[PDB]
Amino acid sequence: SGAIYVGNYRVVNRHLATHNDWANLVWEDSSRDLLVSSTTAQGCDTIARCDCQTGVYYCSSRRKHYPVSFSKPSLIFVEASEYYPARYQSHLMLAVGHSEPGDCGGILRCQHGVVGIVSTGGNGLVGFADVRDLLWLDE
Ligand SMILES: COc1ccc(S(C)(=O)=O)cc1NC(=O)N1CCC[C@H](C(N)=O)C1
Ligand SMILES: [Zn+2]
Repeated sequence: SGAIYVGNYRVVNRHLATHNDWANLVWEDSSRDLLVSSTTAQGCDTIARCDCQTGVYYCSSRRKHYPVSFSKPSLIFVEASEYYPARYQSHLMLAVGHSEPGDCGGILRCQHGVVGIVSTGGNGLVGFADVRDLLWLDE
């Protein structure tokens, strides 16, 4: 679990969005596993606007932060789950690191701010949904 809070927006994994997120929907994209909902309270997370390929992510299944080197956002094949059929997920960045399904939502950050959130994983792999291209999150 986990979300990004910026301006009057809440960014979460689409597969973990609540009834309240859908009732206050701003934008969603199944191909990216992202959903954005509106908030009444102001948020203070900063979104990175950069091309960093290194950062630190929060891993809730270990209660720890780990440094990672990750690939540039791309279309990556993701096996079927209870949430989606087998498909290419877009804007996904992979790295070597520990992740379990419940780790989705953990923030990936570089020195410029929030890069994305955990969205996929594998055996010794962790995948992050990029949010740096969503320029409208800042206006
Ligand atoms: C952090 O997630 C995992 C971590 C580890 C593994 S495993 C035990 O196969 O190594 C599997 C996963 N599960 C995972 O990638 N997804 C399930 C939830 C929806 C995700 C999506 N964006 O399509 C896909
Ligand atoms: Zn950066």
